[PDB]
Amino acid sequence: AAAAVAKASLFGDPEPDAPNEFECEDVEGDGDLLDGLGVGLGRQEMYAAMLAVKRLGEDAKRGVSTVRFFGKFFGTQADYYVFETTLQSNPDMPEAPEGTIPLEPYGEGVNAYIYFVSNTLGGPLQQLPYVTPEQIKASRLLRRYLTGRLDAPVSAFPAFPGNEANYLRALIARISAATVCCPRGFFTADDDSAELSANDEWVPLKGREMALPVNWSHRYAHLKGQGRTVTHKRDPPNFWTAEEMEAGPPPLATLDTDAPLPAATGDKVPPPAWSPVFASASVTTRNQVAGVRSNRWPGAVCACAGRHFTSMYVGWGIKAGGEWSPCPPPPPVPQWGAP
Amino acid sequence: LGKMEYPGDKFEGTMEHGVRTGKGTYTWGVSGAVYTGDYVNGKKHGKGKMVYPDKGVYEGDWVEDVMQGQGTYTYPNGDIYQGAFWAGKRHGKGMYHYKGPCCQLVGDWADGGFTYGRWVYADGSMFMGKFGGAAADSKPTAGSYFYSSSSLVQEGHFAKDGSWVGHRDPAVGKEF
Amino acid sequence: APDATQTQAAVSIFGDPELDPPNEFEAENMLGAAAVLDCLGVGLGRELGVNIALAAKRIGEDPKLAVRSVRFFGKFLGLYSDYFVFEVAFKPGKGANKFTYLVCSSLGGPLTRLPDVTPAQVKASRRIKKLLTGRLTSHVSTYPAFPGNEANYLRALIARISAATVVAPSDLFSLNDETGELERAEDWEPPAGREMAAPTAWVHVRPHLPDLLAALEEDAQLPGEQAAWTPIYSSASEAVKTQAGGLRSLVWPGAVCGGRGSEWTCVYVGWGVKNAPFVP
Amino acid sequence: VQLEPNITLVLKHLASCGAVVSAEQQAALDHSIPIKRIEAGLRSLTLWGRLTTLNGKDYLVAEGYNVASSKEGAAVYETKYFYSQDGARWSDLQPVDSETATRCARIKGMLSGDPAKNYELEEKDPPLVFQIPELAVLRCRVDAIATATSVIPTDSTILNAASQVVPNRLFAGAAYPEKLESYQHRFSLPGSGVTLSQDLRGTWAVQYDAFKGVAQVRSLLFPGYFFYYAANELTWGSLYVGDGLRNNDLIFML
Amino acid sequence: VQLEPNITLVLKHLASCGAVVSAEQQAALDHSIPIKRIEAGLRSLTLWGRLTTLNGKDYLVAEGYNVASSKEGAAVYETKYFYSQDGARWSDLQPVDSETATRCARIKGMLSGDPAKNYELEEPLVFQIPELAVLRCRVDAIATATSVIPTDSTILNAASQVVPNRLFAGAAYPEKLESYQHRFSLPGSGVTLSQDLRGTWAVQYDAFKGVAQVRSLLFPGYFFYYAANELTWGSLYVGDGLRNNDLIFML
Repeated sequence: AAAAVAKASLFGDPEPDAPNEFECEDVEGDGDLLDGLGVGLGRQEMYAAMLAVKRLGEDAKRGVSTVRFFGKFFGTQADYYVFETTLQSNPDMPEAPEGTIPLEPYGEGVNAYIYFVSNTLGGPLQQLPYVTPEQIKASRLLRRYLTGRLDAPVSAFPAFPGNEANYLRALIARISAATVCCPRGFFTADDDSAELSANDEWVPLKGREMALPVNWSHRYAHLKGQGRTVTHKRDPPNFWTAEEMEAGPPPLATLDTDAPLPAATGDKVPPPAWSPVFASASVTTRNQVAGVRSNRWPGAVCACAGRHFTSMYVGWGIKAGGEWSPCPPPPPVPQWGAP
Repeated sequence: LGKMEYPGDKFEGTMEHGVRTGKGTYTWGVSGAVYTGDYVNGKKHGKGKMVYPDKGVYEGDWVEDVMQGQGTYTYPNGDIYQGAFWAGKRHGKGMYHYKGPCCQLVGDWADGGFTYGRWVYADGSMFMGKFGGAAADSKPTAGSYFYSSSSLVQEGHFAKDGSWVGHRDPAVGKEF
Repeated sequence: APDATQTQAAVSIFGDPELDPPNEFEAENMLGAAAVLDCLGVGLGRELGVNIALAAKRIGEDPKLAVRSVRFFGKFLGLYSDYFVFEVAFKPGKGANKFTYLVCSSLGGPLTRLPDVTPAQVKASRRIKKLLTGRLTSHVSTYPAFPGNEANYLRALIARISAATVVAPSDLFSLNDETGELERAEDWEPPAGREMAAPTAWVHVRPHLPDLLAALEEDAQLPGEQAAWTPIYSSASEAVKTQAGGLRSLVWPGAVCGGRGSEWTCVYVGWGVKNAPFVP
Repeated sequence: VQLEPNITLVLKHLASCGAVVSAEQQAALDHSIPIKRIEAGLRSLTLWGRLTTLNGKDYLVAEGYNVASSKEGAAVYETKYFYSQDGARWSDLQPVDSETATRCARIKGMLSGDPAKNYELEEKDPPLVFQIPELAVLRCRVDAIATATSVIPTDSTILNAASQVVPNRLFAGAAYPEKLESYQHRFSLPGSGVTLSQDLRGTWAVQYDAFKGVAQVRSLLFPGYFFYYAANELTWGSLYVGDGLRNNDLIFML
Repeated sequence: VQLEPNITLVLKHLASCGAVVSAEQQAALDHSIPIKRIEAGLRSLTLWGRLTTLNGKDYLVAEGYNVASSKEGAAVYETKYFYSQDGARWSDLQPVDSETATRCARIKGMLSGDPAKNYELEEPLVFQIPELAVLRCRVDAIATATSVIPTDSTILNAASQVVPNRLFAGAAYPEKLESYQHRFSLPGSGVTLSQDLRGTWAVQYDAFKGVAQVRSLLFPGYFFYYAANELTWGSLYVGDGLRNNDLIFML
């Protein structure tokens, strides 16, 4: 009864401070493109989402410098509306203990963005905690329905190191490093650093040819098997393991070069990682918006019309493809002999 | 009480007519292993504690210089086995308790591998049935799951891929 | 048993036709036009915007009706049927008869080419104040005689509404001193959304039947110092970063213009009547 | 048979007539109308319409009622109106006295859009001046339109044993939706037989799409009042978009 | 009380569930559903759902029926199914044989989007199954699984035909699974969605607006809404069409 009043208080002006300065996106234009394709949350939901981005960005206590609406996770009892942000002042991250692989701090790699979440649009936003690589790997072993409560337990076996807030945060890390992508040629990657730079000599591609996965490129760093966007090779005194020597895809790698899904029964051709999605039935329709659609993470979509491109996730959080099996127990330790 | 040193191993215990008969604390000075326990005819027999070079600690029964009978082994990763031994391996009825995942395996063992019984998790969810044994890595083969959060049981088996194949729908049940 | 022929036509504008190369015509972004008008809350909506874009594609790609450019004029509400009006250019032909107006009682149905307009029936239609009957062959006015039927009166109303309320944002079209035509500017950066709702932002692009590219600021005001164009806004709060803006016509109620970002549009949706007192 | 007219279906079926509402205003109405319906304790509350203003801040008007009873041979609905200029928060829109109704009916032209604006108007001093607030003129125009049109389908409401006008849940449908005799005023009694065909001839227009089953009724006397009746789904609804003025030149237009 | 589910309202209320159809083919549905309803001679014809493909030309599936009668203790609806890839033309979605349905059910993965593709199975000897057979088998597997209406929405008249309840007052507790039943459960039988497997349905009831959303969990993508103030319900499937067989690990 109070959440409806908050979501209506998103609209208009508050009746009788100073607002915060931030940089959002054209969330109404994002809703226009995704309504053009047929994916996303619908056009009235994206307007309330734009006003929730407005409320999160104007709050002076939060101190946000940039907001992007990540998307929506479906849970059993409540949903999750997820907003990705950068803050004006990063929180303190505790140092990881000895023996474990270290953490990517705030503003670097998998913790480059602070994720806020609510259960309704305009409701109370709770900052999700930072993510660790052990949570990413333990989330890779899991396949769970979310419940909508940020304090529910996840699983006993496999041992996940947190509650549902940490599991949602690991899902956001995995989906963000794999499905948020930019049109090809819109950015250029530095050959020294890892940061991007928007080039000025880019031409938009006309209409339906932005439904080709050769025309998109991952704008975020690839999330390795270790649980880090940049693998951590420990200091040696034929030594390093396979997880440390994983030099993955190059920056701004296209969606044509993603690994296909494992082959399902009935067809020996592996399904592609990305499918086209079209706005119009006819090829000859003027001013078409087009985009690609993720098959590994179903619910993740991308869209482009001119210089205006979106990427958005609306899903259950489930990785698909049939490459999940229930986890076996750890092998019981052999004795001292061990032939 | 003939404390005999070796060119170096250090025995400290009683000897009856040259050989070890009684309690004695033999120490391997090459590998670091020690044994404090009983002796028959210069060999390990009866009971005694054995610590190994990989810091595994055995406390239990001995028949002729090999782990037999009932015992308690403690592994270098903190895993604890309690139950029947044969031929120096896990064989019979036993309980293997992990340290990390805190789950445990209770039931029939065969040649160091778990071949039948229950595998209960931390929260009370279990898989009961026939496991892979020593040929596999004690992987589950055929039986039924109970998950306690959903309170659902399902009978099925595992395919060669490793994926669960249930013979029917899940159903509301108890913890077997 | 009801016939389906209107609905067969309206579904025939969708998809590919079941089977000649179609010609290359010039149209505005009509889906963006429907988006701008739905942000401002004027026009015909989004669904009919899709229908209008598809029907204008059917008009434009017709190889037998070789068309230089298609534009949607608007909708004339009538007593018995309505009029969807499309203006075309075809690759006598100067002045108010520069564009040809094709009307249809429903989108996708059979199109009727309106006759060319003469200034005599323009002056004759400026006296009368009638409601359209939705049939192009009907007697118009008895005691003041009108020279044509309702097709001619509809063409005269279209000519007057065109000369009054068909605009474009300022510093977008320049008049060529040689050819006498409107040359679009390539480096036209549009203003903000709320800055579109001023009459200084828009200029005419039609002959007066004010000059050619005269702004909407310099119009004949209504009595009481009332400006002839009122603002319309996409948002009630001025803190929404990206929004739209435009103008309503007070002289011709139903004639709107608008702009969001770099997408601008104009339409007339009305009854054809002018907001002016009728003297007999 | 519907219970209450649905705003999304009204906007969908009447967007062909130009009777459209802004994207923000539609999104805001979807949240604001149930809040004000619960808050004001009204059984019904729908968007009555929108009135165009000079500054652009249009007046969204909603109406609602609890009881609808037969009094003096007419179906009186005790309607409370509400206004907003953003579609988010709804104010009261208080009623207007009878002399002030006669005075505000002489204010022509489109409203200004400032609720704290007073139109000065002079009389003969039986000179006298009177400042009439713009909310009063707004309530006057909404009352004149609502007593003029208020279109429901004929026999869509029934008169119960408690002498109240309740919706006929067994409503079969309009037999001929292309006719004016299938539609009546809301303030006409069930079983009286005062349809829209018994108005002044030439104040209404009906366009019926016989295939899809959707009829649209348009008021000629108040250009801007629209009504739809979809016969396959048995769903009707009405809306007023435009300034609140009356077409006083209707005998010259036909 | 609605007579038939309204496509604008199901796409309005289930839009936040991700069950959205494209802007062009929604208008194409608005023109083409009445055409196929009239030429097929169906009393009701609604959009059943949308099944996603690999080439992006998704199958819009529609469902229609004339009669709805009590056969053998079940509300059997004699439903016909149609498909489309553009929203404008509707082809028949023919029924599949009993032995062919098992072969179709063993075919996993997303559909390809070509109505002429044959999938092959090996059980040695190979079998070729058309993609429309896989589509019809996935559609009626979902339809026998879910088919959600509110309880007491229908009555059984004197001729033993399942007709809608005109005097349906509404679900008293819309937040409960007791308010909702399958379409094939007889009226007055007392079989609701609470008598399914526990945990296969998720209900979210917005207590203020009176809009409840029942989501299937065996078939993720089946969405149902019930608006209590409007007395308006409707459902739609959006997804690849595959059953969640890992359900005991999901919950």
